[PDB]
Amino acid sequence: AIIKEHMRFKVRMEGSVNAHEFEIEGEGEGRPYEGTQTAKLKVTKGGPLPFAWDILSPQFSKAYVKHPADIPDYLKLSFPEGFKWERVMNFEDGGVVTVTQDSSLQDGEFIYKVKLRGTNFPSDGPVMQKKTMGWEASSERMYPEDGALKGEIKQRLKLKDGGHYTAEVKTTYKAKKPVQLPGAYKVGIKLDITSHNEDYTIVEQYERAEGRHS
Repeated sequence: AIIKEHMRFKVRMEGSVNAHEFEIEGEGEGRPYEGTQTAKLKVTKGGPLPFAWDILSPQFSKAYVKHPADIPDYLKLSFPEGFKWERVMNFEDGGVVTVTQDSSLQDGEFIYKVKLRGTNFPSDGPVMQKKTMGWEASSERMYPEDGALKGEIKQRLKLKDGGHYTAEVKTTYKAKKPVQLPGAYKVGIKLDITSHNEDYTIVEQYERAEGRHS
């Protein structure tokens, strides 16, 4: 009842990647029970970014995951208070992205606050050279542990000139109040940049996500 079949969100990210500082603000919408959403993001400080948007895109929304009714939808249940998440992405060439996020339901919309630090991306690698071309579909393996929900992904980025570039990703998602944790399951996810201006200072993205038994 709290979360409707259509919901909007607002997001702000403060970040740095290889010490380049920036800020992004955006607005999103979607169908939380159907697992679909879009957002429009704007670089408000530090633009144009001297690195691939694709490392930022997975940081812009776990209320919008379709769940069968027999898999507790822990992150939906956490509202209106919401939940926090912390993520590390370890890329194959030594690049690292660490992310901290707070999610809540305020004034009838989800509110997302994100802090991101990317480090040790090779200056001539595909991230800093903007040679990426979007994420392949992911399977995030979920399981509860120590009163939180953990997810693991072998996440694969397509490169413009061919081939993939991979990160090992671990995330912990923790509700701000004790609500029912699920058992082990998997979430199939596909994220796409659907529109962008030439320098990626304005970007729209779409994501579909659906949980299923292992």
